[PDB]
Amino acid sequence: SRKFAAFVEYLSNKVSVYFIFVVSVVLLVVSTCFAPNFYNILFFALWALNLIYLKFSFRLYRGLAYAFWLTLTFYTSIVIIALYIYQFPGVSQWIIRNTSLSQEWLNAIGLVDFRAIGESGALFLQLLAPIALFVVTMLQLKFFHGPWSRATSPVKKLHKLANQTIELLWRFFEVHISKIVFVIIAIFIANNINALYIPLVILLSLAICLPSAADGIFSLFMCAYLFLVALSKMIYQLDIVPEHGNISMPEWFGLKKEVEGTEPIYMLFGVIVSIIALAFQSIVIYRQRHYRASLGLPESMRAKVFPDFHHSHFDRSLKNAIQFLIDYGFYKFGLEITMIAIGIDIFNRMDALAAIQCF
Repeated sequence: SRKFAAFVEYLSNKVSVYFIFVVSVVLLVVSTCFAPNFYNILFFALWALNLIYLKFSFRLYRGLAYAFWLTLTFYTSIVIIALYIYQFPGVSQWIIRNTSLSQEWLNAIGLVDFRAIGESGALFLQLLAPIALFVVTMLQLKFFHGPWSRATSPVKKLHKLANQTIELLWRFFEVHISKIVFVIIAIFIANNINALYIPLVILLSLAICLPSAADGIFSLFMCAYLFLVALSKMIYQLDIVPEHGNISMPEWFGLKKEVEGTEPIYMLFGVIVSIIALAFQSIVIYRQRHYRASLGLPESMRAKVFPDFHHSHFDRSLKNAIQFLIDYGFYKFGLEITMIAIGIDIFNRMDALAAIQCF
């Protein structure tokens, strides 16, 4: 009884504070897993813009969250009405008679009559998912937008160990999430050696060359470029666009026309994964700053992973040795580890760049 009330309250608060991730992921699903339609493109663009604005400053994102949610729900309602009223024989005939909009443009923008196509399940998704986003938004508004704003305004042994593990994991994240996001972005962009991401390699190299310092502005520009490249791929997959002999312009430039019917998420999976990784990096930064401010911990504590443990106390037990590793192992053996990286790279290359790296 009392425990049931405890779970009710705790999970209600947790849902109210975590439902932003749920709405973001469901909007990503409805804006990447259906089709390259112009309203879908603007859904995805608004989602990426929201994530970028969050990455800019949590203060501004929190201040403008309410207006963003109203704009999102209003526009998704409007597009739902437009799509529903278009899905008709008579009304579509009236639209093609008066609006004088060509069939290919009218399909590319998104308003295409599936009754002529006959694919009913696609229409069921085309309705459910947008009104799914609508009900999710209205369930965010007037329900948790208050409690979430209040939260962001500034088995007992099992519970204690759970809290400790969460704290240590989030410290590990606040210290190595930049490395993790750089790793995933570079793995993707190595899987795609096209010409369209050359600014992204240049800007990622600039970010890694001088990270931490000068805030995370370079992360902002690279997230913006990821949004721009994903938008460009969306436009190219959309039908309005018109278009040494082994490779042609688009596939060398990476902005190629995929097979029709393929889901846009498939050939932009890595792009959205990198976007989510950048957002996760930003929210880790913001939440760790919030927790350290609530506990009165300055930015100096962010350098260490185990602040209560000093590297001179590693020899008392093996757990202290593991903590010393995780904390300052690189700080002590950076030269050795970087020569390890040099050797592995040379073993992976055997070439002229390997020769200069060998020098």
